[PDB]
Parts: sequence; C-alpha cells; structure tokens
Amino acid sequence: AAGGWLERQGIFGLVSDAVNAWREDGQQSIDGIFDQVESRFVAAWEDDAGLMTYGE
Amino acid sequence: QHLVQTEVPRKLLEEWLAMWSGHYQLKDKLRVQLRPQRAGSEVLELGIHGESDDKL
Repeated sequence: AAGGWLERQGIFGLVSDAVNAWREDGQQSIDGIFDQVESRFVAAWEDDAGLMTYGE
Repeated sequence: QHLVQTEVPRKLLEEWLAMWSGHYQLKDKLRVQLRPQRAGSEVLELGIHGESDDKL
C-alpha cells in the first residue's frame, strides 16, 4: 500500500533517479542524495495527508 | 488544505446550470438550494429555483 502511494506521488521515480546517479558517479556517500529524496518525500506526504490540527 | 467533504459547493451545480441555460438559450438564472426537507430532519431536499424562487 505504501509502495502504491510512493509510485503515484513520483517518489519511487526520485529513488530510481537517485540510485542511478549514485551508481554513475561511482557509488560515493549516499548521505546527501538520500537526504534530498527524504525531504521531497516528507513534503509530499504532508501535502497529500492534509496534515492539520483537529481544530483546523 | 481542505477536507473532501468541503470540496463540493452548491455553486458548482449553479455553474453547470449556467452552462446548461446558456446552451438552451434560457434567461432564468437557476439557483441551487440544499437543506433539510423539513426542520430537524435527516431527509434533505435539493431544489432548483428560478429568479421568482419557484421550484423548477
């Protein structure tokens, strides 16, 4: 179910791109690459979930 | 962010009915009413009203 969501939202696309770039660049530290994808994921999840207080 | 339950206003049907009235070259501006069919009822009435407030 989570995979379905990541696919639809383009996050799995970002992951594929990230891994390909990592491989092409000689498999150096994934720290920065991972951080960037994680940031996009968090933004996308927050947006789609409709995150707000109960009051809101 | 908005809830799914707030994404569909009465005005949307009014816009469609304006498109409709436009095609059929009718003059009467059609208004949409959605209220309990009587006071305190869980039964609802969707009414289409003309400029004279007649139920069409």
